[PDB]
Amino acid sequence: SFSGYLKLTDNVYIKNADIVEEAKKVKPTVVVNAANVYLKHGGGVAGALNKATNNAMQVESDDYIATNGPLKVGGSCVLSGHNLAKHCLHVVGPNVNKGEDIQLLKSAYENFNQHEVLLAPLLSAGIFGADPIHSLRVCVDTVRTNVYLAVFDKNLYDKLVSSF
Ligand SMILES: CCC(=O)Nc1nc(C)cs1
Repeated sequence: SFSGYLKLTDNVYIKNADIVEEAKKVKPTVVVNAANVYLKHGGGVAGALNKATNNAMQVESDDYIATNGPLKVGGSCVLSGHNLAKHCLHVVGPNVNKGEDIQLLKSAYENFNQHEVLLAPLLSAGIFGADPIHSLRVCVDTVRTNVYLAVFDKNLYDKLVSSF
């Protein structure tokens, strides 16, 4: 199963790890992608997960968008996990760098509650511009299912743990 995770709460765990490497190692039932509303997996976690699937995630995502239109900020969709997981839950957290409402971060985390266990990144953190400390607090106060958080940045991981 998941290994080397520090327990933060009854249901939230955290590890300093690259989510792609965690997914290849564990092959979880659900890997969360930090998606945008268009499912254009260019950078950050999205670009890295898509690259690990050899672009299969992007082709599937483009077919989903062509059929259904874009997601909402705070929304999600379940697609294939390809070689990384059974499923990929593409969750859209607000992108603060685009002036998207930070209160939608709680809505984005609520999508995790539809799944018993997930491997996930901190939503809206990194290139999305939100404060990762705030993202972890919203995560622990919103998610009731088992979430295994993979934080890529070591210095960020230490700050998140020491300030929790
Ligand atoms: C290039 C690989 C990469 O960006 N990996 C990332 N893992 C996380 C958890 C965020 S970004």
